[PDB]
Amino acid sequence: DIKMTQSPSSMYASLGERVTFTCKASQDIYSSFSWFQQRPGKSPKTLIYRANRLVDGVPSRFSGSGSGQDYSLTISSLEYEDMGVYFCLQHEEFPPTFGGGTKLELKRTDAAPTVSIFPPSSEQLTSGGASVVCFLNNFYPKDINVKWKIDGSERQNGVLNSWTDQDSKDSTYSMSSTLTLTKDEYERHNSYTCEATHKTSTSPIVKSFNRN
Amino acid sequence: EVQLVESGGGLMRPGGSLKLSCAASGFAFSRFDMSWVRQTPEKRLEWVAYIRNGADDTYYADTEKGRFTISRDNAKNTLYLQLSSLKIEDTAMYYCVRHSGYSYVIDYWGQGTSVTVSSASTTAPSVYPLAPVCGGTGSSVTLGCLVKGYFPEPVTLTWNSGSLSSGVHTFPALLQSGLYTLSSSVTVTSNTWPSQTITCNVAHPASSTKVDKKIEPRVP
Ligand code: NI
Ligand code: NI
Repeated sequence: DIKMTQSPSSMYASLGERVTFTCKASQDIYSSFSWFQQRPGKSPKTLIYRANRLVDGVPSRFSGSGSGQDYSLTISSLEYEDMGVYFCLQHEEFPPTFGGGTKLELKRTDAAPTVSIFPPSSEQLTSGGASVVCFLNNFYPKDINVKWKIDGSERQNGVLNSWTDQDSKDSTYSMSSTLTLTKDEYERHNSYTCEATHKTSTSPIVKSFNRN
Repeated sequence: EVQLVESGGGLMRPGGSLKLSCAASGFAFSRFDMSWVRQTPEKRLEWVAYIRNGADDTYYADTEKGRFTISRDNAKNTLYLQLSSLKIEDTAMYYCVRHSGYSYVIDYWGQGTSVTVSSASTTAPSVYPLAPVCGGTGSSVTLGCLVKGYFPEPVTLTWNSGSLSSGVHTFPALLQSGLYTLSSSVTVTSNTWPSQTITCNVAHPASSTKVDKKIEPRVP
């Protein structure tokens, strides 16, 4: 099949800014080319067809150009609803092939996380397990490190870290870190600590509790 | 008002079979060519199958004998995709798409139907409330819900039956030793909890599990 190479793979952009995605085909596709938008949590929507024609209802700030092997999508004045993943498609030859997608996200000012720690619930301890949970809320940018300490010693085995996508209201990220132990192991120690390191400060944010 | 609505997806063991349907409405179904397209868990989009007005003029991306069969019933305004000899890598969201004219250009997409090919058994989640640490001080309070040990995806989770949506963050499910774990946090002002009840609502349709878990302060 014809290969479609889309760039960049992701980018951050400010509101009102001009943004351009490119796509390169492995052979001439004679403008049998379309762009699609996939907003978070939804199915794709066709934006453009024939390289440069706008689908009805799509605002005029979108525009496509190109020919031969090289095609471009330009968003002239970025708006909040333009975030999501953009895909190119050639349909000159069967099977049609999609590009790998460009993820468009919102650039904003740096923000430190708000950190909360949760001991295992009494219901979980009845079952024989014990999860300690750390929530890191409302930070930017996305990169962040979490360190768990049990009675002062670092523990990395059994940690599960999950980030949200970019917040639709304030463009921050959040992440959940879950340390899963056996009940027997949880009861062998007393103090549990979640330490978050983020570029907004050289000192980590620390939350702890003691089993008492 | 063009509408394409897929169904038929679910969990299936490798080697099994699954028939997907696409109910169309709002246009003269019998005059448009149709395709199926799938999106993998890595979010890659890929063509599957294509059919014209005729029942024999079908085209497949992979034509390995008897693995994909696209068909259509013009009297029922329905499109079908028969999946056979399923492989793990057939796991994806399958989309019904309508061709605009005689070419391969697409206009409308369906909502998708999720297919999971796995050897694992369906498993109900355990739902655990996350209350703050014994103590209690600040302008707001953060509560949590931990949903652990289920299969397959998805679970849905709301707070107070949807009426509490501000300050909510739900963290995507992650596979941990064959089973999924998900969590959610909600932040509200300190004067509203625990004076007002806050409840985690968790639904896992594949196991029919529905749990409404009240968050209550820790004791002592
Ligand atoms: Ni190829
Ligand atoms: Ni938020």
